[PDB]
Amino acid sequence: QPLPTAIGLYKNHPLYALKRHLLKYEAIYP
Repeated sequence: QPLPTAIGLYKNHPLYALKRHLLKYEAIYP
């Protein structure tokens, strides 16, 4: 499973995340 083929699958994904899918209190660190 290299990557899901759909962007919408990354929303609330247990293992993957996207910058556009970050919530108000969520951010990528580091």
